[PDB]
Amino acid sequence: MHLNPAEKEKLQIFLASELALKRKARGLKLNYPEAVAIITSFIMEGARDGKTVAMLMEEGKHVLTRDDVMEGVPEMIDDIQAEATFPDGTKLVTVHNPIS
Amino acid sequence: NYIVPGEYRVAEGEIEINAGREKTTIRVSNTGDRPIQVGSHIHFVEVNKELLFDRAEGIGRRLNIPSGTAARFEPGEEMEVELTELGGNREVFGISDLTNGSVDNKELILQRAKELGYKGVE
Amino acid sequence: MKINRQQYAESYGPTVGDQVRLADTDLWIEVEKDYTTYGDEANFGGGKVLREGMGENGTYTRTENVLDLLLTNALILDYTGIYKADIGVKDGYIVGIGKGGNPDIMDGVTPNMIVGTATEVIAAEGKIVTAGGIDTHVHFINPDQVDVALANGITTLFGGGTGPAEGSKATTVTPGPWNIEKMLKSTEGLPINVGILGKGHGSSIAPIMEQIDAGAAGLKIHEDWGATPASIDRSLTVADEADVQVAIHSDTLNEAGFLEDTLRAINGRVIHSFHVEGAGGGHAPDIMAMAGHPNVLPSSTNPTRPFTVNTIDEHLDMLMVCHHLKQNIPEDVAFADSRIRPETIAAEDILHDLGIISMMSTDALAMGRAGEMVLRTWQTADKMKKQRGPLAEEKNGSDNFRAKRYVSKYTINPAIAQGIAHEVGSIEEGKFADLVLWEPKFFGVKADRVIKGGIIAYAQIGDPSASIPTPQPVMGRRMYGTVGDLIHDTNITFMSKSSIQQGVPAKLGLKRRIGTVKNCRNIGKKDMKWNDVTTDIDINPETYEVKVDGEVLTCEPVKELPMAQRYFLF
Ligand code: NI
Ligand code: NI
Ligand SMILES: [O-]
Repeated sequence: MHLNPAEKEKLQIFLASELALKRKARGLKLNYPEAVAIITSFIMEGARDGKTVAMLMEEGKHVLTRDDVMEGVPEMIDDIQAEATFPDGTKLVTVHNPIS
Repeated sequence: NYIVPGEYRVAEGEIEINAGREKTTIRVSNTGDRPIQVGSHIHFVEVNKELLFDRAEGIGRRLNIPSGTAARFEPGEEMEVELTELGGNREVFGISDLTNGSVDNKELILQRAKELGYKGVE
Repeated sequence: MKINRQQYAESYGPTVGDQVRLADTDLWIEVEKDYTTYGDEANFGGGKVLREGMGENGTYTRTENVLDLLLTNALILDYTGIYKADIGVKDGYIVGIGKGGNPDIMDGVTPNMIVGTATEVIAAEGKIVTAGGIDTHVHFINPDQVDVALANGITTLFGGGTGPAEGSKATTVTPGPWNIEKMLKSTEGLPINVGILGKGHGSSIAPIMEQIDAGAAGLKIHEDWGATPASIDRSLTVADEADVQVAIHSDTLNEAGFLEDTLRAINGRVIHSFHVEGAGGGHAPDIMAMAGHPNVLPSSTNPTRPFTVNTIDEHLDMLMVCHHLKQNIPEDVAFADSRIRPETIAAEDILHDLGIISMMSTDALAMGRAGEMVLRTWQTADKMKKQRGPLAEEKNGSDNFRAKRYVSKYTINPAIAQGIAHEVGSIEEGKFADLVLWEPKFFGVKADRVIKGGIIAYAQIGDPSASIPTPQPVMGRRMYGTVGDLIHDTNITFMSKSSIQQGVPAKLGLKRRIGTVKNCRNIGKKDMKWNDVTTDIDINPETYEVKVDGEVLTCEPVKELPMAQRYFLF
């Protein structure tokens, strides 16, 4: 496989994301860490799909609505930034106030 | 009863910076091409050459703007700015290496300024 | 010019009269005073004030008052008070509380806080800075628990144990000279301040003193070894001769005598009580009266704090499991009823609220969780504020008094008790540099930056492969202060005066800074800060009721509490 430590670290993000997706599908309101996990995993998957940075930033703000999470969580996250390998190299994607 | 952690409930009132000091207002014009950013606490005689103003008054004074904030000067754009005293020991060293000592010996500062071609000297 | 309060607070931090809320709780701290002067605030970054020829000096060398590190615009909260100021440390020692900057161009700069070319700047704008938490009940059973302790701003672990051993699991002791020397040698790899407690049992002075002369920092008297009054007498004699603290885990079976027998055995001396509430052990059921004596320093373990609707069942099950209790014998049932008693916990809530109990600890991996001492302390504080309402000393609708009293329970009071006050335990000049920086929204969950000895040791930091440090996943990682040979310089290992004078570190090859324990047998319950009340504690032998000042103490367990699932993944 040949993995630098970065991939081993992002695998934890993917694990947290799938756990959060299971919890949300069950019918619970998410709290801060797994909401962050969902947002960052959607960003990474969208980057892998082949979207641009601007459209990724645009759709990052319409993935979680404020009534899917715990009370007061929307104020936890000012922004979320992640490293993602776009078809032309690794880039940093930052989305502000992702939940509103 | 919405809950937000780390939220502040600030009191009623206003914060004044540089209390009990004399305030001056001068006209600054940029005759250069590249835009110029100027900090708050940076001394106002060691500023860039291309700046044009009454350099004589701008000895031993600094910008009366909130700390960390900066003033921007576009090419060919002039504006009025506010200056206040530089308190404490009133000794200044370094920067552009023009004063390198007390601020009461303005003659040496002006002589070095017009020797090195600083604009606005009077 | 005029500056609105909101923008100033957002860009620099709260000022006089501003209140800040600690996490999801309902607690607000109001800044009592401030040392900096408006308009002369110091901040770093591109185009900021701290530069050569500006508020950063550029002439003086290291010796001429030039600092080595400064935290700017921090918000100190200690037993001395709550105020916003700048922190300056040099050579790993806190040297200045005040405002930092060049006195050449600024006004009102404290003379000892000159910042020059050889300084480091850390921007603590909008962050809460606290002294390193002190832990007094740590069972050394796992070397990966030091990271869990560090994640809660704990910088001093004081306990015994040699790993996953039977006695190490049961009690926090380091029996004998050989084992204690081995533990001292193994202490080099732990990036934390460490104190080692030896076995405090025996029938002669010499075997007990041999441990203190080997490098012990205190003594533990646990029931499973045998807490006979003779052992208490011998340990106390060795202690006051050697000027070290003694921790007592009182008998629970009453096989050797009741509580009054132990009370006479101590004979009015100064002792430190472990888990005075009694769930973890003690004289069933009237142990808690030790909280009322003017010469006994109380403490508490975490798993009973605060009182929720699930403590009793889990406590009964762990008592079932650890001690191999069975349900085919009614003696085990009687033991469970006589040990886990809800009325006493409901009373301990108020006694913590009323300042009766002065400290708080963990008892890690020994019926107590290492990584939630501050968490559970603040949970108890918020629950008591919700239930019993505001205290009698509150003014202007602020919770300064409660915050000070509850923060004295895990930073300064254990330092007073253990005699290590003059090096650590508070933000004060002349003390070591062990600081914890929290974000206000994360206060009590995850420490943002833990700094030991002037070098950042732990941090909630993001991915190492990014161009900037924030991107996910942010996790707790040990910084450069816990790698290489730098660990030997940012840590203090506490050690007895007698064993220090004997050149024990030289014989062992110790390399960390060696700390001295002193001024320990001269103190009592009258010296603790904000928690110095002594009274009568009445425990009804049958009804298990608790009466204080002729009034029954009890509280109802709550179903939901903050500081909870809103933050944790699981
Ligand atoms: Ni114990
Ligand atoms: Ni213990
Ligand atoms: O214990």
